[PDB]
Amino acid sequence: LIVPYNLPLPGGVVPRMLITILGTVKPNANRIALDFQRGNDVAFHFNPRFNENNRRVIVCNTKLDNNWGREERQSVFPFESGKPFKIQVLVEPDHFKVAVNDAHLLQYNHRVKKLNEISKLGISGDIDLTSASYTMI
Ligand SMILES: CO[C@@H]1O[C@H](CO)[C@H](O)[C@H](NC(=O)c2ccc(C)cc2)[C@@H]1OC(=O)c1ccc(C)cc1
Ligand SMILES: [Cl-]
Repeated sequence: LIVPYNLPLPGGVVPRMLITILGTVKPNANRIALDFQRGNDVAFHFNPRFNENNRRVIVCNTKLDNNWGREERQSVFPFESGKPFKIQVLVEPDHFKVAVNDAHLLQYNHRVKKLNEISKLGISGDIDLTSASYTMI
């Protein structure tokens, strides 16, 4: 698939929706981003950074009216330059739950509460994208 890729989420997200993203990280990757969008707002930004001051970190945040909020940072970093990955995002009633390569990574409490209005997922960054899909579990 071509990156950046936009995956419509018809009628928005709902609990029990599972989004699965398969791809490969490019060699010498700098960043990956998943952006769950509510119009111009970003309800959930998931941003692995491969070199922030010589550290690897995942930054999560929300953008409202063009302003970024308080960052949530995770130092557990399961991505590897050059290697295939699987990201799964499970929507639960009170948070997005993220697993990478079948291991739980993090949860992100819902800041944007109109879940039905979060109707697009943007996938961008230094990856080759193989598949992006959703199902109900
Ligand atoms: C305070 O910096 C911001 O933090 C926000 C989260 O709080 C977003 O991540 C913004 N990123 C973005 O808008 C953004 C755009 C495109 C992609 C692919 C990812 C993130 C932006 O990050 C950056 O400017 C930035 C610069 C270099 C690296 C390596 C990572 C982040
Ligand atoms: Cl809201």
